[PDB]
Amino acid sequence: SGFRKMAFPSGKVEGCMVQVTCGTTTLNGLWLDDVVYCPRHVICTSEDMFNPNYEDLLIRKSNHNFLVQAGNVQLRVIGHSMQNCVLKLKVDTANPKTPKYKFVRIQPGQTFSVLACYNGSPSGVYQCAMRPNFTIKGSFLNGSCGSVGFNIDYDCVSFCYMHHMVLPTGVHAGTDLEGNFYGPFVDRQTAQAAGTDTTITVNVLAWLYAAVINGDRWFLNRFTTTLNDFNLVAMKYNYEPLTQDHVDILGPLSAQTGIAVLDMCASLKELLQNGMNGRTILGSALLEDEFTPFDVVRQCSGVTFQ
Amino acid sequence: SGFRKMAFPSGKVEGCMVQVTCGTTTLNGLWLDDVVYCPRHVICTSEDMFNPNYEDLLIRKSNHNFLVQAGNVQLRVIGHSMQNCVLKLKVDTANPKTPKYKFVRIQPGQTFSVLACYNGSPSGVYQCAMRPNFTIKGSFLNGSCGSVGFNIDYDCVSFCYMHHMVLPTGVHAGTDLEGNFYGPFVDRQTAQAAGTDTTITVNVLAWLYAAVINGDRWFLNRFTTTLNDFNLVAMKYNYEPLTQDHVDILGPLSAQTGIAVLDMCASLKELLQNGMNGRTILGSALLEDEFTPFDVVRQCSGVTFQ
Ligand SMILES: *C(=N)[C@H](C[C@@H]1CCNC1=O)NC(=O)[C@@H]1[C@@H]2[C@H](CN1C(=O)[C@@H](NC(=O)C(F)(F)F)C(C)(C)C)C2(C)C
Ligand SMILES: *C(=N)[C@H](C[C@@H]1CCNC1=O)NC(=O)[C@@H]1[C@@H]2[C@H](CN1C(=O)[C@@H](NC(=O)C(F)(F)F)C(C)(C)C)C2(C)C
Repeated sequence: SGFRKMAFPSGKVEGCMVQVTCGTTTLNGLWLDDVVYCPRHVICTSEDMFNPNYEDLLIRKSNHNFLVQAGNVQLRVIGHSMQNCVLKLKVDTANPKTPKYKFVRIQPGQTFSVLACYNGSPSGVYQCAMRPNFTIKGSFLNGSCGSVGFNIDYDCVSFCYMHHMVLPTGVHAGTDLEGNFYGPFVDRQTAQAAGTDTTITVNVLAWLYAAVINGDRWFLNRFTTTLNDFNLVAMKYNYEPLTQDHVDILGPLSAQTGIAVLDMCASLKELLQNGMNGRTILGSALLEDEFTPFDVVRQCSGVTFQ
Repeated sequence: SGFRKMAFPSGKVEGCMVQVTCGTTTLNGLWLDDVVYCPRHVICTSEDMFNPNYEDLLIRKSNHNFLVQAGNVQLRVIGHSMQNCVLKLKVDTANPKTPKYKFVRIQPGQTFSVLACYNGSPSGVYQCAMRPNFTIKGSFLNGSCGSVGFNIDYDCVSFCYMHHMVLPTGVHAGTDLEGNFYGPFVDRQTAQAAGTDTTITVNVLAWLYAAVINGDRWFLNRFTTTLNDFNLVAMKYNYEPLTQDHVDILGPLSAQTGIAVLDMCASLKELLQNGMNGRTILGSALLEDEFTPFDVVRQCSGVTFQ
């Protein structure tokens, strides 16, 4: 009963957040085993930010220059290295709260939870999607860098995002946990803009299945369509092309509801061409594209985590 | 930058969730110090549900009849009692992860985070409001009872909701942690319906301030209004009356933005009378009423928790 934007429980990630200070710059780090991962611009002064030479700035730091705090406890740094846009600080204490974890690089259209943090302390949790233009629509303030995005699978935390910056129009950009940016962005205070975004078609379809499961069925029409003819219509509305891989991922929801994917595609086609006529779907007056097929299955089936 | 529906970090509550089984009925419980709190209908069979005599059903239970599991560890029950609609099971082990906490009864219009759980294991977290008709718009499945709602203030978890049932139209009903229902509902499988709901005016105003803070300002008009004349208009649109207490609670946001509350009221008046004309505010095509003034301040100022 009901359908909500739902984040993963954040406790396993909360137990990994620390504060990292270098000079007067402070941000968040992620403490897993005996390594703290954080954005490399912790080593920048305000003026370094416009054209930083991170390798040069790091040459002039030693271990003791990094103040790492886990709650009230300072963690002694005993080694450091740079990997793309992330700093790795080896500390002399392994985090006893380290969960089973993976570093993953997610694909555009996939979702994750963000644990927004300031000064190593958690503020809140929310769900995001990696947009097709490789930005995310987050909520971040000064000092939020190093906050991470993640998914959970049973007991395993898959970390997929570390926060680095905000772009014009207010969308956000960051890296995977190997320090490689999503998209064509750099960690430098320089003129940068997101490309034009697109609507994540497979997710809109997932959310229409969630509507059917939850009893909101008014938009279901009596037609079908071919994949080619659907994509011709969707392209005009700045929807991303629907692939056979997308069709296959929708299979569980199609099987559960008894509505063929291409039938749902015909109903979406009508919504795009005619609008929703003042009506809502699952309480929204716009079509929602930040629920994946798995998000819908997980919420409508009550999948839990260890 | 950005504005999202944001839940509190759930870790402090995750460390309190357990599974409670009596006979063949299983639901979630909340383990604080040496007491487990859970919905009393854990003691009901399926047929007991329609007209249960909870006092009679509990007479025929003893401590050993309650199987309480915290992960892989069974907790021995050494005492039990009923308080309104909640069962309290004394166990022989105090929860070492008990946070500082309070039991509070919230008022209609206030928000909280829900940690949805199944079989004592967390599934996800989302933000809800206590509706003026004393229901909540949650997302719950079979076995979700005993999931709790809460707010956090620094290090203190204020528990305010325990989940018990779903009503027609799919809205949800439950109790405070003293077992007293919000609203005129009973924990019995009998014909019950929520009263007509109303829109939480002070929260819509809070969210318009959040829009201004985040740069979405198109709806700001050049007028003001009196409190009386605003409430005459709002009443027609099923908005709850705006009180002086509400005006006072909006004061921090008014001071931050330099927009007097009654000026924002004039802009809301225009939105109600004319609509949004295809435009969005903070990405939504409807006016949002499940952010409190404090929710907005907490998100736009980066308040963290210990
Ligand atoms: C990390 N704590 C912050 C997070 C920012 C701050 C406000 N909202 C956020 O998401 N990261 C930064 O301040 C980064 C950082 C230098 C400057 N910066 C920016 O986000 C700037 N953006 C850009 O320069 C642009 F447009 F290219 F993205 C700023 C103008 C300050 C918003 C570095 C190393 C990129
Ligand atoms: C607790 N695990 C469930 C949570 C429900 C289940 C599906 N979605 C939810 O939120 N609680 C119940 O099943 C409660 C419980 C008996 C029956 N019940 C209901 O929610 C029923 N609702 C009502 O009878 C009504 F309309 F009055 F609310 C049901 C028809 C099964 C949905 C008790 C003790 C009320």
